[PDB]
Amino acid sequence: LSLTADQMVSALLDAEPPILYSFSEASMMGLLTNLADRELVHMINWAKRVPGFVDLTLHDQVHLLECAWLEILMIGLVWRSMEHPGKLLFAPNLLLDRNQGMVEIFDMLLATSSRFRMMNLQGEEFVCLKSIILLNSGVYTLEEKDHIHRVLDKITDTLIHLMAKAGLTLQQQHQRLAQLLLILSHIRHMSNKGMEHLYSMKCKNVVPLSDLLLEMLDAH
Amino acid sequence: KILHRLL
Ligand SMILES: Oc1ccc(CNc2nc(Cl)nc3scc(-c4ccccc4)c23)cc1
Repeated sequence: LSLTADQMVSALLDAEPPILYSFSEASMMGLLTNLADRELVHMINWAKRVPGFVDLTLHDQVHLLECAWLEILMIGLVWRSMEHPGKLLFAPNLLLDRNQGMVEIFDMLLATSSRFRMMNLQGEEFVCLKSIILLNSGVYTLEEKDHIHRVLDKITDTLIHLMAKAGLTLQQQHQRLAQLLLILSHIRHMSNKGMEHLYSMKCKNVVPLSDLLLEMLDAH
Repeated sequence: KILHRLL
């Protein structure tokens, strides 16, 4: 809670995970689940560098990541797809259109990409939103909760700082803050649909699911 | 579990 907004933004920028490389339907979802497993390991490293997160107990860290992991994967996928209208950039070597899709989720992901592009979402705003997803999505499921809300308030201050620096009026700042946070409702929705699809894949025992992903499903 | 070991 001591960082400046600018130090907050630079801390989150430096913590960004790398972009990794990756057709039957058994084969495509093999690629997606294999990619998701590898991205999840890098996610853990990023989570440990989100300010405030290391202050939490290991069990609170586990709960928050178990709740938010697919939302975090999903907003990360939307963000790197933003400059590829109509397509999802799963990896630099896995750029997919909707006919290749799953389709219900694909369309929701494309709609979010389109919304981000219409708002001209900035990378500094994106890393704030990703950190909010991590701290918020499991907070509703006592000194520890107050710490998480104090950190969440700091990230809101940071988002507002960025829009002020960008020259937005107060009214525009508040409107854009609201537009950004409302998208998180849609990301929650997509993650719930993606989780339920991943449970169906687990049940039919065809797609190779890593131990790690399997326990993320168990947690849901 | 695994996530514990990874953090
Ligand atoms: O590395 C990444 C890999 C995949 C995603 C978005 N994942 C999906 N995207 C679409 Cl379009 N359809 C479906 S169906 C099932 C899933 C799914 C659910 C849980 C884990 C893996 C896949 C999924 C994001 C990052």
